[PDB]
Parts: sequence; C-alpha cells; structure tokens
Amino acid sequence: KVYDRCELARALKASGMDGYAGNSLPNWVCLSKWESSYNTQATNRNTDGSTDYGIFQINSRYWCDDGRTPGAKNVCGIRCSQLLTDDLTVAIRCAKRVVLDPNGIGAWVAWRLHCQNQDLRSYVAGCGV
Ligand SMILES: CC(=O)N[C@@H]1[C@@H](O)[C@H](O[C@@H]2O[C@H](CO)[C@@H](O[C@@H]3O[C@H](CO)[C@@H](O[C@@H]4O[C@H](CO)[C@@H](O)[C@H](O)[C@H]4NC(C)=O)[C@H](O)[C@H]3NC(C)=O)[C@H](O)[C@H]2NC(C)=O)[C@@H](CO)O[C@@H]1O
Repeated sequence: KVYDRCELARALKASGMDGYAGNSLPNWVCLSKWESSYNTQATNRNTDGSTDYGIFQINSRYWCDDGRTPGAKNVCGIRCSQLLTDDLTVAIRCAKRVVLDPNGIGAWVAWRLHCQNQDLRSYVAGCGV
C-alpha cells in the first residue's frame, strides 16, 4: 500500500508512535517519506547482502529474517516479508524495538539526513492530529 501522508500520520498516532522513546510524530512521518515514499512494499538491496524492507526500510542484517542475509540476527523475530503488508502492525512493533537501541532514531539514515534538526511541522500540517 502507498499511504497518504495524513493517513499514515493517523495510523502512527493511533499506534502510540507519538512520543515513543521521546520521538514526536513528525519525526516518524519525515523518516517514512524519505525512506520509502510511504510505500509499504518498498525494498532496497545493499552492497553487503542485506535488504531494507517496508515503509521504515528496516534492514535484514539485524532486525528480520529474509533467508539470504549473511550474518543476520533477527532481533524483531520476524520474517522480513511481514514488513511489506498494507497493515502496519508488525512494522510498527519492529520500529518500536529498533528505536530502543542506543542509537535511537539515528538508526535510520534518511532521518539523520533529511529530518534531524529540521522544522518538521509540515509533515503533519493539515492532518488534524
Ligand atoms: C547507508 C547504508 O548503506 N545503509 C542504510 C542502513 O545503514 C540502514 O540500516 C541501518 O544499518 C545500520 C548499519 O548496520 C544499523 O545499525 C546497527 O544497528 C545495530 C542494532 O541496533 C547496532 O548493534 C547494536 O549496537 C548497540 C551499541 O553497541 C548494542 O547495545 C546492541 O547490543 C547492538 N544491538 C543488536 C541488537 O545487535 C549496531 O551498532 C549498528 N551499527 C552502526 C554502525 O550504527 C541500523 O540498525 C539500520 N537501521 C534500520 C532502520 O534497520 C537502513 C535504514 O536506514 O538503510 C540503508 O540501507
């Protein structure tokens, strides 16, 4: 599914992402936009054999099992395929686990690049959330 920006903002707010581990909602909408253009089916293969999956582009070296990644740890304890559904439940559950590690939201390259230190008001403007 390709989510609409406010549609995604509502689903994230409903799921307790607003303020999760101290990260306000706009943070999550901004990273989703730059990581996947709001597409739950987005996939990106890396030079290292890993692949990034879903709306949050979660990497198969550490978080999920895709059966073809060298030295994979599967910390979320899921199949990477579960990160590509229209339903965001599993992706959200795994994103919540990722941000608890020491690097926090800095785990996401797109966040470090396009969202960190920026004015993110625009990402939730007009959503009424
Ligand atoms: C630019 C590019 O090629 N790639 C990006 C890709 O980097 C993004 O995926 C990110 O990959 C990085 C690099 O592998 C991941 O960071 C590692 O994350 C693990 C897990 O948190 C860290 O190990 C943790 O280390 C802490 C501190 O020592 C320990 O407390 C924990 O025990 C250990 N946890 C476990 C469970 O092993 C490791 O240190 C990180 N490495 C570095 C150098 O920071 C990052 O998690 C990952 N992000 C996501 C969202 O999957 C990816 C997404 O932006 O896109 C591009 O492909």
